[PDB]
Amino acid sequence: NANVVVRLLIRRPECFGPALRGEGGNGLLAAMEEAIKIAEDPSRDGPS
Amino acid sequence: LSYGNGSLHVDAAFQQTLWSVAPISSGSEAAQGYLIGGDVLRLLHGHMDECLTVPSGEHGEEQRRTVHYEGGAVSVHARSLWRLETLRVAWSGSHIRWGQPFRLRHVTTGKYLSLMEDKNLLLMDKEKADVKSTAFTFRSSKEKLDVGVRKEVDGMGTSEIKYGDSVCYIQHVDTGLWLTYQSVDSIQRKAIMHHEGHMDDGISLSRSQHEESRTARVIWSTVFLFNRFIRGLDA
Repeated sequence: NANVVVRLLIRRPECFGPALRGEGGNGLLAAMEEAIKIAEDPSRDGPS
Repeated sequence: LSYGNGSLHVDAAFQQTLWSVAPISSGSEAAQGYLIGGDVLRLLHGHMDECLTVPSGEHGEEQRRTVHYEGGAVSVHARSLWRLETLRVAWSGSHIRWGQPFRLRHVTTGKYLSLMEDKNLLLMDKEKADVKSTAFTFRSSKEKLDVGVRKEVDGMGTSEIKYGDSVCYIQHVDTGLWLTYQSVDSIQRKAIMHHEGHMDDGISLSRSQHEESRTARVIWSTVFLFNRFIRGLDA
């Protein structure tokens, strides 16, 4: 199962997310600091 | 194929690219002793076997750009090597036939043989080597009548030019002129492009060894890089 799942995920790279798409990817660490900033800001975190 | 980068690049990525395979040649079907596309050869001339070459390594590229007939150890040197290139990508390794246009490339200098408007043979570069200027053709006889245009076979084809035995005449595709010696004078006799041509303009074809062809290509690719290095250091 793991070998099939990894192959499908790498076949469709968009499943990883904007940080790990590959082009213009800030990276996992940068995405997590961006998430911290979003969680700190009220407007981005909530529907407002 | 990575489109996003400013310069197109090939790399192994998760996104897929469609690749088409074009058959260049088949090794088994190749006939021994017959000219095929992409061969490094020497244009032997006269019964003394003077080879068509460029001036020796006197460091002047504008001086190297000239073409002349010369005899001696140049027939054993790597300065008299020409690679025949057909004007078609698919089946580029097929047997060459009488009347098929091709391009002659000087292996050492990386320049293509061509004809200027003033009826002179001068070597110029890939960027400005047009088909009309750089098109040449082997003709069996000095006969004015031509074969026109014929359908191209999608295969190795039939053998029509044989190394050594066959006698060929270089004729420019568009101008219809014939390559010949200037006859005015080691010998350093000039080669000039003439529509009548002399009564002795036969050319013999001698194939070059793989080791020598590889060495000539290495020489060209090394002198290019070292010239870039020298220019950078000078700047």
